[PDB]
Amino acid sequence: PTHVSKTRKLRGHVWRPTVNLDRLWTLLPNEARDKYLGKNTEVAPVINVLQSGYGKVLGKGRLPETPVIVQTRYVSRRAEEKIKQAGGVVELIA
Amino acid sequence: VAAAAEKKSARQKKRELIAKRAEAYEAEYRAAEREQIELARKARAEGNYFVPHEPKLIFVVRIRGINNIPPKARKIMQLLRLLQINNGIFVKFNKAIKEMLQVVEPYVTYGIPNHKTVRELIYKRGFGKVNKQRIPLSDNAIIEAALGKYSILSVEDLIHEIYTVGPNFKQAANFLWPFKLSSPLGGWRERKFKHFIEGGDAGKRDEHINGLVQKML
Amino acid sequence: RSKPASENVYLKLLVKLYRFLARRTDSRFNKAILKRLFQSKTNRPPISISKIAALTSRKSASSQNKTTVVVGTVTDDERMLTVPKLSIAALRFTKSARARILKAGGEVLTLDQLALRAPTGSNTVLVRGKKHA
Amino acid sequence: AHVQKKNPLKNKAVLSRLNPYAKAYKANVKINSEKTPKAAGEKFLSVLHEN
Amino acid sequence: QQDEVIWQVVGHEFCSYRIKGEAQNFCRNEYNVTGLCNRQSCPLANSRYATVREDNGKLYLYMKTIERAHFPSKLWQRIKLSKNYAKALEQIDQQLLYWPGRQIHRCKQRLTRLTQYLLKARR
Amino acid sequence: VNIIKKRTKPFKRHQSDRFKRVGESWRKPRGIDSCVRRRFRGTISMPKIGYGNNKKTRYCMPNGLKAFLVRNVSDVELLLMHNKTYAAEIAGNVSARKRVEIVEKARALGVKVTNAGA
RNA sequence: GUACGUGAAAUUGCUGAAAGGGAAGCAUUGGAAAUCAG
RNA sequence: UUUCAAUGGCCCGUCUACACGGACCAAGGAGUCUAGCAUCUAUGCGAGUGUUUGGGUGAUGAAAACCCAUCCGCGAA
RNA sequence: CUGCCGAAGUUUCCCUCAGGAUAGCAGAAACUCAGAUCAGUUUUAUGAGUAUGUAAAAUGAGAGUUUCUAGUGGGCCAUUUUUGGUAAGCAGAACUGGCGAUGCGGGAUGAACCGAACGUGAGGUUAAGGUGCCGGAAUGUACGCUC
RNA sequence: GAAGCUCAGACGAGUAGGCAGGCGUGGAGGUUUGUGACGAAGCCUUGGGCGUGAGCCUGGGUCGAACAGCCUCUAGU
Repeated sequence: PTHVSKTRKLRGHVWRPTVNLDRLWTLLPNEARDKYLGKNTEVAPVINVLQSGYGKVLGKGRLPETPVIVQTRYVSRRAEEKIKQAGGVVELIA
Repeated sequence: VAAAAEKKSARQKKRELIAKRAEAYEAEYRAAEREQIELARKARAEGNYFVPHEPKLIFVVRIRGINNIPPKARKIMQLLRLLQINNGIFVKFNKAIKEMLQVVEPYVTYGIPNHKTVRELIYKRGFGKVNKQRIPLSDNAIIEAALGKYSILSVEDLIHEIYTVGPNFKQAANFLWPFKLSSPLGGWRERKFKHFIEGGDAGKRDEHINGLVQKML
Repeated sequence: RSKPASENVYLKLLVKLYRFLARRTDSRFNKAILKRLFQSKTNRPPISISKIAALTSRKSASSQNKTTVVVGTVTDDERMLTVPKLSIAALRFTKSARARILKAGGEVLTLDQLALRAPTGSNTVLVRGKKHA
Repeated sequence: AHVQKKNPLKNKAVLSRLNPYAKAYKANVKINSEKTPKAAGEKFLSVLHEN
Repeated sequence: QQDEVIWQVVGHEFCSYRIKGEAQNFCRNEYNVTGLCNRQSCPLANSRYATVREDNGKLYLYMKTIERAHFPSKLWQRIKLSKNYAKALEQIDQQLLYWPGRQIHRCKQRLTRLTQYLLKARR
Repeated sequence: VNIIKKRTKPFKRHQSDRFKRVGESWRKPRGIDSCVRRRFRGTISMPKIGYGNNKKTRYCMPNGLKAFLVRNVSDVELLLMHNKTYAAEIAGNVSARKRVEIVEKARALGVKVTNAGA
């Protein structure tokens, strides 16, 4: 818009995306979280970070104590132990 | 009938209180003037010399404009609240004030007023600084609101607090706005910007400042 | 400042309501909101459900039923999966945050609702969003 | 309030408002009389009429 | 939605019954009495009010109700006065005694000017 | 309350009389050395906010009535509640038939018409 | 009226009015003459 | 409105007293569009965000509107 | 078109260059304490040899900030110091104000002299300078000098 | 006409520059049952009125077909 401009007032005056453990439980479908988080079930949920375009699973954050299997290409050196006491397992994608 | 009744009675009793106060102050002025006369007469008779009294109150009037003034002097003007020609302010005459005044000696005139000029000023040209506003003193309630903490309840109490230099002299300035005086009737002297002793009009002038105010006022 | 720079009529109603509350009561809470409702968008940072939950259940708690008040946006934090029962008043809640409060928790309020509830702002915590951005 | 500023010195009604004392102020008072005690020290006359 | 948001939309800037000039604005709306645009007298923005307007030798009145205000056909009802200027005045103040009185001083004054028409029209 | 005008003469543009290309309408002198810009003694005056008239008597005809432009019968019909404040002004491009219709309506409302003699 | 719708200014002529002894133009205040207005 | 009297009034613009431009009038006539970047304000959404490269639909007006597809960009380290 | 706010000429250094800087000023947004929190100011005490500083009484004012961002970075005039100086001026620095952006009264007239810092008016009173006439205002009063 | 009403006080030069509110022009969307051959726009005018101003309304004459107010958009303003 020229009418608001200053000229109309001067007239005359001259590859590896990263995911941390505070976010794995957000990658599930919400019904999977509803029916699998916190329930003492024999079978544990499985998370494939690669299906969300994530290469390496870093370990920042706390975890719920529900066991969960995480499938990943690469993993940070603490991210695996935190899921040990979380009761779930980590196994490595080829 | 009630509510307003007790307010009127308290209003009434306050009216006699300032009446009683005013009587006390007037007796104080007359007694002070009398002993001045008697101690002068007695000393002059028996022979020994009486001496004047170092004054603590003087009235100051700025007589030069706002152009061509050194930065040292205009700074003093700001600290004195003399920011305009033909203004006027009171200052507690002491060593700090006296030594301050000679800096602006050619730019102000100062001297010791007596009770009449104080009373005339407040009544006629007395404007009170209420809430950072130049509010005239048309009522005693105006002064009560701003000086009730210091037990000053009327114009006459303010006049005594000023003229006799009470402890609340400092606690009365920011209640009172500078006296914006008119140009003096009859004029100044022929050469206004010489020292008063030299036939001019600037500087300390004592018993001949009362005259000036009557004109300026 | 003396008026908000937005043209939102609903925001101007809040300003109209809280001008009255500030100038007809002595509550400094109402004055605080009025000063913060005049603020620009980047001076009103968001707040998170995680932050509010931490700020309520903090140290000696002392939150109880005190309704949390913030003048801004209350965004969600997916990093938390356990959301406590909360009572929150704000200009606007993101869709995810509103659902997470309602489905498992307490209530969401707008600022006009808060005035009808606690016009003096009694028993409220007046949080503010992180200005570091 | 106070549309116009009135001088107590000229408007007598405004004095009655400001001073509940101008009713009886009694400016002039006989404090002399027939009996004036002229008193100027004798040596004060000597030093005055000196040189 | 509500009456303030309606006022904030139509009242301030755009209405078909509003007339701006050099620095003044009037409300032509047939249901306003003072004829000028404000929140207290806005026809579109506010709830039930009362007005009167001329027709071929008589005056007649507009009102609203709150329950029926969603149905514009009978949102307004019309009552007719064609007997006398004075009797119109007593009628008008009567039908607004049980109603807020902030409008009568404008309403009752409007009448006599409309009736003054008929006299001047006759002359 | 009498209507008061601080100034009656208009502010003519500098040298608007020595040239036919420089117009009567006021223009602010921009030149740094303009004796009119520096407001020398004897030079023409410049519009200032100090000449603004009283808000109570501003926009009022010499008889204390404000002008309202009227183009059809509807406009004057809207003036019935201000017959004491606003005087109607028939627009220039209103036909002869409408002018007599408006003016007769305005007479019925008792509202002042400034140019009824047309 | 084909030098063709409207026909501005610069510019020229005629009539009327007024002023003018080495300029004028402009501004403020009024008088006079003309002309309006409520 | 004209004119008279008294009083005052150096020709304007530009540069740095000048000087340089100006015979008069009319029309035209000079900070524009676009890309990047930055601040600020406003609006929408919010750990997300952005569908107009593309597909569907719109025939009664169709270069619009509306719907769908997030490969991807920026952000989340 | 009107209104409002409104500097700078020298700083802060930096530079190859013109410049920027950087301030300062003017601002624009956020946030402390109702304070000894300040000051182109004075005073008192205090050491050292009226001034000096520090600390504190007077005095006026609400006093701080961190952040980004326009324009300016000249010169002239006079005062005070001031070494080289000569028929005589002249040169050298440092400082101060005024001027640039400033109209008005006065000095016959004038970039700086004397007063005075400006919205539209009415009335009153003055500054500087004047009161024979031009010219508003005493061909005033008093005492002398001068042909 | 809360973007409103009301009371009080102080203040008013201004270059570069900073900020705010307005006047005017061509075209677009919306609205005013808007104006008009019983004379639109334009043009003239010792006619009148309004605004501090940019400018605006109107009387009379000439003229002969289109034009404007308001809220927004826009720019070869």
